[PDB]
Amino acid sequence: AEHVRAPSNGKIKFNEDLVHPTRTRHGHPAFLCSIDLYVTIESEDILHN
Amino acid sequence: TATSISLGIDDLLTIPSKGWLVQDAEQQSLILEKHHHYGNVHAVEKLRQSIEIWYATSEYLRQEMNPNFRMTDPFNPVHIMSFSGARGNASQVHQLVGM
Amino acid sequence: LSSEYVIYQPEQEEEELTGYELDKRLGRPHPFIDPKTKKKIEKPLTSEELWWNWRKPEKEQWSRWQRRRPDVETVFLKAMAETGQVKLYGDHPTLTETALYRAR
Amino acid sequence: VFTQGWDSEKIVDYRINEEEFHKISLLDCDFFIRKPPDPDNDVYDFREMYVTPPDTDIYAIPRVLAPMPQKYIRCAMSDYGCYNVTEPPIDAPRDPMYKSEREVSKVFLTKHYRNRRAGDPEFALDFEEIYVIDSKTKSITRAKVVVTVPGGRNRDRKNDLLVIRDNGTSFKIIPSEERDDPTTVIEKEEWKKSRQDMERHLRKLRDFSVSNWF
Amino acid sequence: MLIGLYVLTSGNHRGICVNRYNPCNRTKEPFFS
Repeated sequence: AEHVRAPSNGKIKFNEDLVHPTRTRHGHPAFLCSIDLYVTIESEDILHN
Repeated sequence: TATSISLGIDDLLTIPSKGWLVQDAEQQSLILEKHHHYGNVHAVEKLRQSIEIWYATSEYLRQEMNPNFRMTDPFNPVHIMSFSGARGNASQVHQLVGM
Repeated sequence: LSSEYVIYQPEQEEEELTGYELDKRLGRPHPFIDPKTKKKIEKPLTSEELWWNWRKPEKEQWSRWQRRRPDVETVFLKAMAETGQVKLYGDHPTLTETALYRAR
Repeated sequence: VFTQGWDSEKIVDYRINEEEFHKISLLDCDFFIRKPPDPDNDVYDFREMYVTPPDTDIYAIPRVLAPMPQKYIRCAMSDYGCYNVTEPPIDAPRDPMYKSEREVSKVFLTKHYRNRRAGDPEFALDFEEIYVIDSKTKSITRAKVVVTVPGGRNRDRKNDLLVIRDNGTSFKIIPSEERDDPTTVIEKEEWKKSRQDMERHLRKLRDFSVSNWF
Repeated sequence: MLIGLYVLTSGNHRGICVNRYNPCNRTKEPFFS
């Protein structure tokens, strides 16, 4: 229901070791998190998690 | 009577970013429809994605409508009529100015 | 004799030497992001490397939203950028500039 | 009787006569500083101080975080808070529609110049010695004043203006000629907050970092 | 009636929308008794 959106333009950096491979209902490739993770958005000036 | 509020054609304002959301939504819909013909996805998935990639897009627009009005054009006649509770509802306003 | 709780600073002067900070404090036309500070992001994954969903098509597709929507704000921004009333980043006003002009 | 004890925050195992103290009521606390006899009751003595919850008899030693005066000093009190108007429920034919409370949070004690009386023909105030009384931390400290005015000590202390900002934490002494009218500072703060909010709203658009703020 | 009351009690702009430059560099209506 709730869709997390990107705060600003940049690169998404996260550690792929804690996330396990999956297949979305919509058929796209994806990653499932069973634990808390912190993604970083390398933007021009600031970051976001 | 002294203020004489009125609603116009140009007075109806759309969220700055609509051409981007609709464009990326239709681009994703095209990519899906291509792949469907190649066998990478099945119809149920196509059916589902279509409904969702559209519902999410629309809601971003509706939720974003109020901030735009309060931040950019505070005294917009449609915003005055909606926020005051006189006439209209958020749902009605969305249909007029969003999607 | 003066304790630490009392500080004497006669004729204290604080100003911004660089032009960007001065224009930001006063409110004059200035870019949102400091070009000095701006640093290029390292190359991201190429289109080929992305999963299919995110890959960009090789041929530029058609759309009814490819053309920008004409508004009064763009015309007024161009008219006031001429004659030197405001300064815009580039020759064409962008959407954020129009949204800001809608307020001011 | 003059009595001083350890700095531990607990009861003193007795009660004090409040007639010989100053009762400065706060939001969640109340302080008692001893008052020597005087024509005008403004002489304090920071050697004995007690803290107590509002309307209680459980006295205790407060938290002292600054060197306190060990001599009779003449000061003036000034409260620092914000009114809290609430809408109470109406269950009566003439129930009050609103309720007003002062809700003081800090109390400033400004020592007079040379311990002079208010009736003196040449009266002044010493802003370099100000003692704040916090109500949330039960602490009484000193004010880190920043004296920025040409003249030094030779300048007469009759043209001064203490400006307090940042929730009673910033003190600056400036001459009364370069003061700011209330509308000026109101507009300054409103403009700063509005610009911060506007930059936040716009930061979430893709056309950022290529735009200009006109 | 609600529209009239809202226009009455709405006020006006207060920050960047009423002043162009920062007021830190430089009077209102007279004090009405």
